[PDB]
Formats: sequence, C-alpha cells, structure tokens
Amino acid sequence: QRTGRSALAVLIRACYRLQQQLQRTRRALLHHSDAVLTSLHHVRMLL
Amino acid sequence: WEHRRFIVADSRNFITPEFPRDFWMSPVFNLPRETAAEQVVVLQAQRTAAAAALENAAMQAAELPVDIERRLRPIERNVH
Repeated sequence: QRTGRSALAVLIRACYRLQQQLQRTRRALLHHSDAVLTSLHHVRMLL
Repeated sequence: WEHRRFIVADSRNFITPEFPRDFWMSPVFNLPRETAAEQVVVLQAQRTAAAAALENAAMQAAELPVDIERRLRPIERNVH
C-alpha cells in the first residue's frame, strides 16, 4: 500500500513548496524597487 | 657723504583727489540682502551633491540582473 501512497509525497513536497517559493520571491523582490525610487527621489531633492 | 633734497613729513600734509559726478552711485556699492551670488554657490553645491547621489544610486541599483537571475534560475532547475 505504501508504495504509491509515499510516492505521492515526493510530488507534494516539490510542488506545494515551489508554491510559496514564488510567494517569498514576491515578498522580497518588491522591497527592492522602493529603495531605488527613494534614492532617485533624494537625487531630485539634491537638485 | 650722502646728499639729497628733503621734504618735511608733516601731519599737515594732505592729498587732494578729485571725484567725478558718477562715482558713488555705482550699482555694487548699494546691494540688497539677497543677490545672485549666494544662490549660485548654493545651487552649484546642490548640483554637485545630486551628481554624486545619482552615481551612488546607479551603483546601488545595478544588481537587478543579478537580483532576478538568482531568483528565477534555481526555480527553473528545481522544476527541470
């Protein structure tokens, strides 16, 4: 019984965690362009 | 033996220059509290500051191709 039942665990562990890989990448990479915008706005301040 | 003519160094000695009618009212004797020189200096300093800051921003933001490849390629390998 535990052949296919455990075989499904591999695909579950891969896909269900690749799911939130994209979530963490979204949470992190969005916090990068805000700094660029802040820097360019400070540059506009200095002129 | 050293000889020369002498003229007395008197306190009564005064010098008499002459002034033209258009002397005192030169435009630069009378100046306001705010002229263009101070703004020029401050504006040039600000321009140099912004020139430095844009370069700093350029070197601070030059990681986008690296900040995206290292986020996308490992997921490609994981799926592949």
